[PDB]
Amino acid sequence: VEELTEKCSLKTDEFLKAKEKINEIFEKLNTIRDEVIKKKNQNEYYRGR
Amino acid sequence: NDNPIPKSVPLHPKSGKYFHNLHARDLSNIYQQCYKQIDETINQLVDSTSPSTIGIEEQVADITSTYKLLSTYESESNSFDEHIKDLKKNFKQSSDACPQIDLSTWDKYRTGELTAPKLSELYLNMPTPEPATMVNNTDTLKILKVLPYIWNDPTCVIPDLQNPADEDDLQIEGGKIELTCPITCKPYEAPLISRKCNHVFDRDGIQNYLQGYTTRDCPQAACSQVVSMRDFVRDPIMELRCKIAKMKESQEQDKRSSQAIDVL
Amino acid sequence: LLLKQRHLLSKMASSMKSLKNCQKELISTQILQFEAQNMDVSMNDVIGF
Amino acid sequence: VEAQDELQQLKEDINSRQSKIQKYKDDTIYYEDKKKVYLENIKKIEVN
Amino acid sequence: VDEVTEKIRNRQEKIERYTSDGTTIEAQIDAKVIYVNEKDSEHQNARE
Repeated sequence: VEELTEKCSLKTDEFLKAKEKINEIFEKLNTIRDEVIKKKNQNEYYRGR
Repeated sequence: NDNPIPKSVPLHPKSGKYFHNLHARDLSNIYQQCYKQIDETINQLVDSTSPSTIGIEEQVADITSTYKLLSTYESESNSFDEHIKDLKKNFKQSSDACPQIDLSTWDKYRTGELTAPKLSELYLNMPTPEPATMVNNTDTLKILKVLPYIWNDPTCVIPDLQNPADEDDLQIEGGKIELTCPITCKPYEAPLISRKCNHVFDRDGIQNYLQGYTTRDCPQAACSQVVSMRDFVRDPIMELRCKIAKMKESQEQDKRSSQAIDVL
Repeated sequence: LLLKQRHLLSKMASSMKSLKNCQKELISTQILQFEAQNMDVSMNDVIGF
Repeated sequence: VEAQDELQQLKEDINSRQSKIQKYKDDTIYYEDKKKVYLENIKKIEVN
Repeated sequence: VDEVTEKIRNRQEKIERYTSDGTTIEAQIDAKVIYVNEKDSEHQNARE
């Protein structure tokens, strides 16, 4: 049961780490998309200029 | 035998609470978020590249490979969850079938003469997931595959359902698809296509034609069928073609004006 | 930015199935601990009997 | 995020509760079987 | 047998109450799924 508690704790830790990593990857993709949209706004403003 | 540790025991109501609590981690939300992210990334990439810049084929191939891998992973996850549900159902049925240990049945199980279902052995014996009855074909995959041809030229005939080589033998004879409708001289603001007609319409004059008639024949040739307003669905291909055509005409006008002024 | 976003798409594709391996390792070795919990639940009842 | 967390925890809790309902139904079926065995014993005692 | 019968009676009453709560919770969770979907749409609008 102490081994089960350690196994449940490590599985929850791995689930939290995997979810945090995938959420951070999704947020990094969102930030990259935002940076690309900002660069597109800069590009369209440069095209307007 | 020896140390009294039986291989397996019949399920108990207290054990049943934990069995009910146990579940596969659900990734459906994560898969939907990943699919939305990749789809929006493809949509951003469609107009991100400079119209003058050419050579997007490798990026399109890489994204297609990533999408195919994601689809395979999603199919494997569906197989995993369905296998988990089937294993749980089989285990609960087997546990219900098996008798309960009270005085000596536990001793018989410990001696190994009596056997009870074990989730670990059933999970090890569970058949490996198979990507069967899964077709990796989506609207996003189709638009991603066809966007390089649209980038090369607005009018193309990529589908080869009628014949693998081309639309007909070696000669397409398909003419060109015009962004400007002959009925309405404007770009398609609302490109809608029917699943049966397979033709894109602006819907500005199509709604008026459908008004007063429950079903109307498709105005375009090469088909004979009647469809309602609800049959039409959004077609991203037509809007992508219109956007790329606008970007190319704008860039060519800018370049020609700049070159002419530089000459003077 | 397109190279970075394609690298991020490759990284998220690599995280895909890694999350599945984490899910499989979370469900696996947890059924064994659940069996150990069932063994303890049966054990307390049988020892009391 | 608070609403999503509350929804996920509620969904897990209600799934566990539904499984608790089905196991309680199984336990009641077992109790009814035990009651039927007890009624058979009562009928044998009554005939004796 | 009467003690077993009253135990079954309370257990089945609890099962019925739990089933009614489960039906209401399913309706409320569908409402919460719509609520979180509209909140997510509002979050996307706010973020854009």
